[PDB]
Amino acid sequence: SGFRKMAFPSGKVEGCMVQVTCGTTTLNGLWLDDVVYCPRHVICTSEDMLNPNYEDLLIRKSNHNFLVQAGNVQLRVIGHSMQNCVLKLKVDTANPKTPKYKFVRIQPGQTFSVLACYNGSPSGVYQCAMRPNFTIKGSFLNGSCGSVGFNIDYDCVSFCYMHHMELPTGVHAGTDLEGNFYGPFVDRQTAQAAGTDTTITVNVLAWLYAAVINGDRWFLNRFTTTLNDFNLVAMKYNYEPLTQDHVDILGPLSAQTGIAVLDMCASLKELLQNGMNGRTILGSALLEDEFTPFDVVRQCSGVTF
Amino acid sequence: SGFRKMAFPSGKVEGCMVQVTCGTTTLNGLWLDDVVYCPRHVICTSEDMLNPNYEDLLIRKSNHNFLVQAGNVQLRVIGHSMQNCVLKLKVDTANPKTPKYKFVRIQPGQTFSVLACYNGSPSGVYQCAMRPNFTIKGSFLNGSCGSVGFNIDYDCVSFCYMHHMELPTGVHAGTDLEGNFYGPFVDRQTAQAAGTDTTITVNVLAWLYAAVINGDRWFLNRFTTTLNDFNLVAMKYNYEPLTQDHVDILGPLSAQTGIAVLDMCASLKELLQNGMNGRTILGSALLEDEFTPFDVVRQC
Ligand SMILES: CN1CC[C@@H](C(=O)Nc2cncc3ccccc23)c2cc(Cl)ccc21
Ligand SMILES: [Cl-]
Repeated sequence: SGFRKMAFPSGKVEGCMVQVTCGTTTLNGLWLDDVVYCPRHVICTSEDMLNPNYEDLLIRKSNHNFLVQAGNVQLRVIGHSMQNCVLKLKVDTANPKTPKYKFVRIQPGQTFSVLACYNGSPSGVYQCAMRPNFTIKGSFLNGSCGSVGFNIDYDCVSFCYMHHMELPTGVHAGTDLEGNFYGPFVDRQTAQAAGTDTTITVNVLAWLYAAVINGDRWFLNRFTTTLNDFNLVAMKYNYEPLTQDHVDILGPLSAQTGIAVLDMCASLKELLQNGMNGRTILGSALLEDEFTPFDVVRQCSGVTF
Repeated sequence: SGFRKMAFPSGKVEGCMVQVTCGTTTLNGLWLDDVVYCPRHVICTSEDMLNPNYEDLLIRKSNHNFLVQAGNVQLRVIGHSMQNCVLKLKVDTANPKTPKYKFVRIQPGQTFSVLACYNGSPSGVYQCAMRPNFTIKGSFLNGSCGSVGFNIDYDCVSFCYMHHMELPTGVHAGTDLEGNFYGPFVDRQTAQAAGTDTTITVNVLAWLYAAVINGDRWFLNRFTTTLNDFNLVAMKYNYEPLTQDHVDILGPLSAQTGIAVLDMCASLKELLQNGMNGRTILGSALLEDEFTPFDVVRQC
């Protein structure tokens, strides 16, 4: 029993974290095989970050300008190239701790674990979701740029995020491992604002199934709804539309608990129009939207890595 | 900026997780140097779960009765001893991934990361607090016994918990790494109930200071209170008494935010009386009590 946020074990990723220093800027890099990946803004100064020409700044750099440190060992950079907003530093040594890995771009609503680092040293691990507005509600201080988000699939690490910046509202923005930003963001000091966020509906439904599996049933009701009537209500409360794919994905949880997806939707609809009435679900007074249907199944069944 | 419930990186602990099998029971063990630690109830049969005599069951066991598996490699048990509720299996190979470590017993209110394992394989990492009633609100299934709780404060792993059992209310009970249970619990299937839980007051105050550091000030008020008047109110809401030690511990946060501890205590009294009124603090509609003052300073 019990339901907790829970991140993937971070060991496979910790063996990849290195410190990347260029001039006065020090941030984190991901060392996989003979390449170190990090945000390209490491090559920037204060004048540069206002309006940067990364191709021009990078062409003026030499390999010895990048100081890469793996533990107490300095790696030597033998090449440098840029792919979108990520900088690739070729090193002479392949990381002996390189796990089986893949670079994957995730969709809003999908979850991943963040290994927060400072000076190439992992300090914490937390689970979060790619918000529908493409920000993440992370926890990051200065020097955490280059910290990565990942998932584990069997013995394979899927790297899906690298931290680049913090928006004025305290939310975070970053890229996949190919340097492509999640969201309408750019890697420079300029006026940027995250769009109005929405609730990840399929994730709330998955978390309601997790609550039923844990014995919390007070919110269940006799009612069912059409997908169209539910979505008309969902749109109204700033909730993401629920697609037929989401309904299909909730299938195993629906089969396990005996509560059809549209029946759980009718519980969610009443919960939105009426509230919790001083009650809690899994110790929470708010509907949790950072557990996907796969996360709920994995945790309420014990899949290991 | 931002505030998250955050576990320590689990890598140093993952390299220590092994599978321990005795008869039909299979659970997790912690392999440090040439010793594998695990709950002593791994030696228990169906007949010996209500009133097991562990000294008697252990004396009937031999080293070849314990099957230890580290990855796909079977370790050879060359000795067995019991320390309180923990079983120590001496092995013929020292763990090459053994980190710098210590065994520490924690106090209620203290937080730690849990590496949940099944069959010696880590499946997830999460954050816990030792509840005032000495239980933990974990997320554990059958097979998770021997999963450990730890803190990694600079380089060294402090092992503070080993999972042993689930109580009828879905909460969890376990021991430190010397086999001493946290709480009035025994490793028997006898009728056991956790005491009524209470909110860890000092941790709620630390989390209110974290919210002020992050710019959330709506709950602040112009009131202060005496420690005694605060404790009289807080206890009516099943909150733990706040001692002078707790007030002293909140000192750096008080100095950083400019809000005296007794002033923040008055904001806490107001919150308990009014509720949140549809507002949230750090994205939460409830008062969070699983961030200690040390956690808040570290994360901020
Ligand atoms: C009654 N019983 C069963 C096996 C084991 C037990 O509770 N272990 C389990 C661990 N973590 C979550 C669980 C979730 C569902 C079931 C078991 C769980 C145990 C251990 C002791 Cl020391 C005494 C009794 C006892
Ligand atoms: Cl949690």
